[PDB]
Amino acid sequence: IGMFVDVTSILIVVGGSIFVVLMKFTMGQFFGATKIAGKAFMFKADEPEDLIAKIVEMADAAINNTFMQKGIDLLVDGHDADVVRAALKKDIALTDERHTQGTGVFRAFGDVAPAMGMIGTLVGLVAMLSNMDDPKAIGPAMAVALLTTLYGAILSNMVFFPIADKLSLRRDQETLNRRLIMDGVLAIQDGQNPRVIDSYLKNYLNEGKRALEI
Amino acid sequence: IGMFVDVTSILIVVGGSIFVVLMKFTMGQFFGATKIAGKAFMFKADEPEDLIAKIVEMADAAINNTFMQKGIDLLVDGHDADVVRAALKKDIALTDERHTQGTGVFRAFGDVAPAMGMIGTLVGLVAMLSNMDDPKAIGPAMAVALLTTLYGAILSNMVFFPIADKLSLRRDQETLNRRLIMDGVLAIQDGQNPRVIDSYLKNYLNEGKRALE
Amino acid sequence: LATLLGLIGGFAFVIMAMVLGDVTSILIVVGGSIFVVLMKFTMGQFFGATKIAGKAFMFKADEPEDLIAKIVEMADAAINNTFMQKGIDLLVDGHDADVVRAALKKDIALTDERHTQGTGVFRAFGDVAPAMGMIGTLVGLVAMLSNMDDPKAIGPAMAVALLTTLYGAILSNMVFFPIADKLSLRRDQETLNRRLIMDGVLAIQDGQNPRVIDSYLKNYLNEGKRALEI
Amino acid sequence: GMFVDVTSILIVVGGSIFVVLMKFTMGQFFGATKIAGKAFMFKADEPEDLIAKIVEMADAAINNTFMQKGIDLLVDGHDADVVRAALKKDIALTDERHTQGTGVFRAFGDVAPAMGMIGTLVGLVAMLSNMDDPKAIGPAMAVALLTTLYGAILSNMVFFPIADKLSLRRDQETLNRRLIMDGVLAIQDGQNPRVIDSYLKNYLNEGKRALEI
Amino acid sequence: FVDVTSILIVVGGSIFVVLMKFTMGQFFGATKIAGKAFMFKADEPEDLIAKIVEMADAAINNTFMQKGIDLLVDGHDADVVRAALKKDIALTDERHTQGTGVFRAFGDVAPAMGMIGTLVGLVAMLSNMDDPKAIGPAMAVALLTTLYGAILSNMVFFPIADKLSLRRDQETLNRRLIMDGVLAIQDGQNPRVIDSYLKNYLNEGKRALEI
Amino acid sequence: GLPLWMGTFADLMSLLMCFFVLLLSFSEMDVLKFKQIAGSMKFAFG
Amino acid sequence: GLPLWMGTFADLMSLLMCFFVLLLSFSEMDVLKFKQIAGSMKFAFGV
Repeated sequence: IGMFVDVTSILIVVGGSIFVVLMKFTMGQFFGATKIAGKAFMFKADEPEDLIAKIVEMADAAINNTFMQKGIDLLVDGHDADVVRAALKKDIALTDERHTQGTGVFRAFGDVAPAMGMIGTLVGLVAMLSNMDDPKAIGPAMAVALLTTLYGAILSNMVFFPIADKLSLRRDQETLNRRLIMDGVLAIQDGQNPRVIDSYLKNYLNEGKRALEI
Repeated sequence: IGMFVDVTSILIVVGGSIFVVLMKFTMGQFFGATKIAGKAFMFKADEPEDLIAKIVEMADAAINNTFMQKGIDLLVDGHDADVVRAALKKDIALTDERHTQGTGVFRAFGDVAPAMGMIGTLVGLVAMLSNMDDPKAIGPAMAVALLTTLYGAILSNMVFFPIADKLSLRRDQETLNRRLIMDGVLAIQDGQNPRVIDSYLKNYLNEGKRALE
Repeated sequence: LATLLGLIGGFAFVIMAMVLGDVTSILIVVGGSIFVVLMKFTMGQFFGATKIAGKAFMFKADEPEDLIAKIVEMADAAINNTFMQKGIDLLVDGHDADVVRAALKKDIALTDERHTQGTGVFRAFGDVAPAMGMIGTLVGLVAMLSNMDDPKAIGPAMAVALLTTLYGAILSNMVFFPIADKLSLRRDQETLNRRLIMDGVLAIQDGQNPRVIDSYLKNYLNEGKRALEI
Repeated sequence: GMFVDVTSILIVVGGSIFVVLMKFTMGQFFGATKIAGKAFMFKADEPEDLIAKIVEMADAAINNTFMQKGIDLLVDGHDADVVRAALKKDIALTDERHTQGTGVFRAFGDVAPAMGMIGTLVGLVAMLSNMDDPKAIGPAMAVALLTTLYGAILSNMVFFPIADKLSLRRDQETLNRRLIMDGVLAIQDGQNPRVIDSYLKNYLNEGKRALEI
Repeated sequence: FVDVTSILIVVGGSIFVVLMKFTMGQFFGATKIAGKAFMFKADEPEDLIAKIVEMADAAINNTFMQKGIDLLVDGHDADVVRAALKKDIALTDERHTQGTGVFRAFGDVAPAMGMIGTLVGLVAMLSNMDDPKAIGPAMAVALLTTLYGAILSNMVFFPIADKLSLRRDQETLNRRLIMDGVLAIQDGQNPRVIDSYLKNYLNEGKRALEI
Repeated sequence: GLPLWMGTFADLMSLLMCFFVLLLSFSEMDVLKFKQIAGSMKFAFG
Repeated sequence: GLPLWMGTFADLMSLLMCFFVLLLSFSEMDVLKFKQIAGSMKFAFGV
């Protein structure tokens, strides 16, 4: 309805939050974080079981995930095992830090939005009180301030914080899959049989968050 | 409309809490937390005195609790102390992790519910203040605001937070019981006298929250 | 000036208690608080916590000065206290130093755990009282909104409902939290007393020089929250 | 007129005093007050004068109680172990004394706003309950507003700044006592004045004092 | 709205409380560091890496690099120069931490001063009620105090503290890179290996997103 | 805990409650409008 | 941090306060009551 839309209020909230976040993050970092969130929302993380099946299917022969694609490309390049381990660990740590800082950006947005909503409703209350002769026509003048507060609360609780939590969850899943792929490529380079590695691979799948599934 | 307002308040509070938690936790994690809460509420934990009596009984002789059965099977399988201790510690860590994750799930529920109550309150208050000249329209809006605040408070303080602390207390009890079983198994494998191990296990009766004498 | 501060504290507590006293409003708060607490503590543990609170609020601790005097007078020689009597009996019965040390340290840890549990129970009560007061206020608001008849009965009726909230605050900042704080203070005092008894009993059993143990007792006296009194 | 002022003062200050007296004994409170008084009228001896005095004694071989105690112990106690132990004991005693005073004043600072809110609620209930007698809502709002304002003022302008100043004084006193410790230890070891003067330079730029340079 | 009295009250109360917390000289040093971290820009890490590679090929604008070169000229072992650079890095880190702390104190104190000013204004208006039509606007100016605090607690002091902490992270990264470059130079390592080592720092805990 | 903006919001809302109670203490409610509001609220709450 | 229930408290206050604004929508200022209210406030604040 038109009683829940206000250009000035959304301008105050979004402009204040953006200005405060830009104090601690460059614009390129913010765009990178938004790209991270979009990729983590639109694309689904590959199942670890599917990755294990693909690894054990490709082990005896000697493609969807780009990490294993770069792993097999480097294996064809025939680098030393130390080089493989270093490159894979560096990529995993880079992805981990990238997701962590995306989460930090979105948590900063979520923590800043309600304070800006409170500033906006303070401005609305001052504007209402400066134009009151009798306490009769102060309905919408309060509704706009409460609208600013509601915008702040909604953006903080249902838009930015859920994105940060989803980013953390996606970081955990990506770390798990990256570790599985790294172990698989190490085993393939070693040349061991497909079955022996699967004996110890599945012990730690249900780590931390997944501990509740069993 | 009388039931419509209750449905709207329930929808706001519970749907918002569920959506925000589902963005935080895997949905199967939510099932696991619900199941562990149901187990911790419907069932009573074994008394540590009964466990001590059973342990000293097997010690003198040399099982409904599953952990005790696993320990006995490990002892009878001819394994050294190190592997049995490591396996028991791994099981204890797994139980602690499950109970910590359940506590986290319900703490997240209890933290999100008041925020949804606040959002519903603001929505209802804006609906009231905008429709000031419509007597038929402020009733439902006021009712939505008040009932969503009350539901947020009730769920946060009476349903989700007490379940979280109940899960924490059950975690403490489970850790104490499993540690007692591990200590009894280690004492039996070592081959100490029943009396000394009985006194050592009864020393655990005054650990933590059990000081009620 | 001490009498003035004591009088002002007593007067504040008296007026706040008279504001507390008015039957149902406190009843909802206490019932909700008790129900929420019982998910964490069994009724036996809650009654033990109340027993400990009563013993701490009715019986004054033995001051360290009299304990030091008695310890030194037994040391020169070679009673109403309970722990000191038990320790004295334990050494007179004839035992090694290690077993007496273990037994008295176990008793000290038991007292520390009991006082910590009482503090935790009353802090849980303090944490949960205002929320239950607010729930009661909201239920009263729902009732008064659903029984809207007279404008002149809007003021007082609301004032009744909001009253519940007030009670919660009064119960949270002036009853449960002060009792938890006093229990913590009593725990610290009893830990200091029992540690002094430990040191004196160990010195007596080991036959150390009374002067060095007196210096040790004074040094233990001159630390902690007592440091402001000097 | 006077009634509402004394009622608001009674609520705020009496509640704070009652809670703190449950927390801290009366003698400890008076000791904390004495600490605050001695730390608000006596400026701390700045470290540069202490360094000048220390190098003066080093070159050779009043107006400072700690230095008097140190020199008196040095004349009598030949070994550095006893002097070091006793002076460290004095340093720890001063640190704990200032920390306890800061704790007392911070306890006041946290307790006061809760009493202000309670007074606000009492005044609000009185105003709502009367709502019709002009002579009965003036005093009620007087109590509410005055309790809120007194709580805010005492929490943010009397007690918290006093505690923060006490922490500053504790830091300055610790630095001064540590510098005296280094001076006495160097004079016991017969160290050169120049090396100890160079050593104290990084001690000057410790923590807060690093902002001045 | 604009009110000189309200902003004066907020700033005076905040300054009084902070001057109870910190000293005047420390507050002025904090303002100086804020100005230096706002009106200036930190050198890009890539530029510093290229500069160190240039000295690696040859065998000086930043003050820390100049100090490292000077300690390198007068035949100093690795331990002494490492200790000096670590001391300088720790001093800069602690200075930035102090600035962050004082601006955090300002941000925490400003809203309370705003609330106190609002309450005093309301008490004055209540004690001097004359015209009904002025019961509305009067409190307005009182509320102007609270709003001011909010703004100063969220648009100025907290963003300034966050910018100071970010600049602290940037400066410690730059000085760690300079330390590694000086260590490589005194070790006489190859330009390419040290170039790769320095480029390994380009993905630190805040610059990974630009990739 | 909770962010301090929540505490500022609670304090401001309590202040506005006090002020609005003062404003209403010398105002007269229209009886017909209050009756309509009471009927709507009673219908909304069951 | 702040007490966990403070949120609800703020909510509650806002709730009630908005109700009072609603109660002021159909109100009618009475000058005389304002007069003794102002007099009582002046007497209470010691002016």
